[PDB]
Amino acid sequence: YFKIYSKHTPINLVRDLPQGFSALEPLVDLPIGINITRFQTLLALHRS
Amino acid sequence: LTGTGVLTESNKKFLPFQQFGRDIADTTDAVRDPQTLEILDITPCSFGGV
Ligand SMILES: *[C@@H]1O[C@H](CO)[C@@H](O)[C@H](O)[C@H]1NC(C)=O
Ligand SMILES: *[C@@H]1O[C@H](CO)[C@@H](O)[C@H](O)[C@H]1NC(C)=O
Repeated sequence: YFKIYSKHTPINLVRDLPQGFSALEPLVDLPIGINITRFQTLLALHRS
Repeated sequence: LTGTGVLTESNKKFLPFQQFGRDIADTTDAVRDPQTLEILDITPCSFGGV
């Protein structure tokens, strides 16, 4: 099971992670049962 | 979740994922019911020595 936990906290600190506490509630559990050893982030492009 | 006890209304702020919150002795203390998604207390039926 691939579980996802999440939290969205309003911050304004410029660069690093904030100094404080914030708990991440579970969001959805995925009954997938696959072999995972790698992951990759997805981004977007900008053409003007 | 078989068990015997008196059900009441609960003010325990069960977050959406939380359903069947326990106590120290790992026995259920407050359960969120099926078919209604409403939160109830479980305090045991009154007992004591004689
Ligand atoms: C997942 O793949 C790796 C090879 O990259 C292998 O060594 C491992 O046994 C696999 N695990 C499962 C659960 O299939
Ligand atoms: C049936 O159960 C669902 C929760 O799975 C609930 O949202 C719904 O209100 C229930 N309907 C009736 C008629 O009890």
